[PDB]
Amino acid sequence: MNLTELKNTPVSELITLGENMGLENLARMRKQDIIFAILKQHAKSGEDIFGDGVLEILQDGFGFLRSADSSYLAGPDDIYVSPSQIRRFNLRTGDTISGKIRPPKEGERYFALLKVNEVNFDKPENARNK
Repeated sequence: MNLTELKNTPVSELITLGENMGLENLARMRKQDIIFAILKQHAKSGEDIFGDGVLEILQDGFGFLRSADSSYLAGPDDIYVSPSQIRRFNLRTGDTISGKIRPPKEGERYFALLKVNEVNFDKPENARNK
C-alpha cells in the first residue's frame, strides 16, 4: 500500500499485519524488512502498493522520493527514481509527487517508482511549451 502508511504502523503493528497475510514469527524482524515483506505479500495477494513525498535528485542522474527534510543521502525505506522517470515528466528535486511502485530486477535492493499519479500539483505532461 502507501509506504508512508506502512511506516505509520509501529513495528509490532507491521508484524501483526504480516501475520494477517501469513507472515508469522516476524517479531525477530525489523520494521524495515517487515514492511518489505508486507509489500511482497500484499502484492502477491494482488493489492496495490504506492509511494509519495518530495523527490531528491543525485549528481549520478537518478534520484529518490521520500519525506521533505534532506539528510543529503537517501534512506532505506525511501523510493528509487530513474532519470527517464524524472526526464519523462519534467520533474525536479524537491518536487511533490505520488505514484505506484515496482521492483526492477535482481539489482533491486530499493523499490523503484513505476506509475505517476500526481506531480507538482499538475499532470505528468502539458502542451504550452516555454
